[PDB]
Amino acid sequence: DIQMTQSPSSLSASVGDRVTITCRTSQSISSYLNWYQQKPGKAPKLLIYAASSLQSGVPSRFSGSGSGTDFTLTISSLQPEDFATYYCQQSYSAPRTFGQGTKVEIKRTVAAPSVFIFPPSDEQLKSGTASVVCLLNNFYPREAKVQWKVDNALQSGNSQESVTEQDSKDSTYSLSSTLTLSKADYEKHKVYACEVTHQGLSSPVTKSFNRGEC
Amino acid sequence: QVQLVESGGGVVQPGKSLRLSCAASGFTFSGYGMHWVRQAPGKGLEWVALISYDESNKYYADSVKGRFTISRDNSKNTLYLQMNSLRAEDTAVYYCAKVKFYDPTAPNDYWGQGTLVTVSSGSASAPTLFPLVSCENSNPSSTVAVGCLAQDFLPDSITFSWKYKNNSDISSTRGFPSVLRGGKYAATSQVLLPSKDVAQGTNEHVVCKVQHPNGNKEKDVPL
Repeated sequence: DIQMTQSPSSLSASVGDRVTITCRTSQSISSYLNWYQQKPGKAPKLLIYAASSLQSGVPSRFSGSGSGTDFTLTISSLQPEDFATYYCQQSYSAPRTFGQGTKVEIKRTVAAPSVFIFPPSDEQLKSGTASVVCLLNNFYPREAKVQWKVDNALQSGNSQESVTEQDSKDSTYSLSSTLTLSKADYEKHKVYACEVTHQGLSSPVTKSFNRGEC
Repeated sequence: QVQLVESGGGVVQPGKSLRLSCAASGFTFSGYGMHWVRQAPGKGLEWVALISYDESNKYYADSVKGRFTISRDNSKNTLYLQMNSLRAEDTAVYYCAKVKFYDPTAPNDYWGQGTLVTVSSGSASAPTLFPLVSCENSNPSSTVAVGCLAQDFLPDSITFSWKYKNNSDISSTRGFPSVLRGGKYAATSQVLLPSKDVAQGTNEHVVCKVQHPNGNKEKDVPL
């Protein structure tokens, strides 16, 4: 299987910027590398085949190059529609392999997340489960680290995150982390803390509540 | 124009089987080879299989070899993918792709919309809504945040909708992707209401609504 390694995983850029995504293969695929663009909820589109041939209709600002093991895609000058995810594919051998993708997001100014903590509804508690929810709003960059501390004890394995797509209006993201415990485990703990550390916070902000104070 | 339309996707338990169809049109279906490429929820593209225009050559990805089976009906201009022994791992959107020209290395120039194939041991169900109210309310902010927690639903096809007590749409809504909580999915929604005195007053609550194939449900979220 020809392993495809794509770099970078994500890149922040503004319209007008020249972008360069790289794709490397574990073995020579001699110029038979294809580049696809994919937007959220839509199917992939063919941009470049045979490492450098442009597909019919693809804008000239797109170009590829490389051979054997190292290939790169260059977008001479990002346009608003070029922000998408890009994949490289090796059609040299079967099975055809794809790169993990490179998300090209809109460069924005740093934004601190508005953190919020919500305790489980009584209705939910009565039914056996407890979902403590922590929502982080309008932050940037995407790199935000939420940590659950039940009675100042680190939680791991019972929390689930979900990051939105880059907001169309402000280029910010929002995250929601959910700590799920059984009603019984919940009741044997008082302080539920959501420690948020983000690149736009001098110090980790923690939002919490004591079971039963609300 | 060249149109490819997949169908046959659905919710199914492990061990079970499913059969996808990809109706081609706008091009000489019989003259090209076709491929099936899947994309797991929130992950990359993964090549599943290919079949030559003359049906002679058919290759599959190692993970599906023996379980899936590709075929085509050049007369009906339809490509098929028989999926047997479905495992949870196969949950993904399946796309059928046409190749650009008669060459083994030809790029997939035209892709279909895709069909969601959700393989879970849980049963398809409509979500169980629960209201999310900020502990002691969001007083130190110009916007009180109330939320809605939709859980234990399957497949992952839910659409949140919010309406004020006076039954009109709420603009300030945040929708978050669904997380897989053991076979079933769970998703959250959030509404930011101006705390500046209009935090409540008359509107004792808001209404959270969710769309789902197995049943649309709603709940009242207290302000």
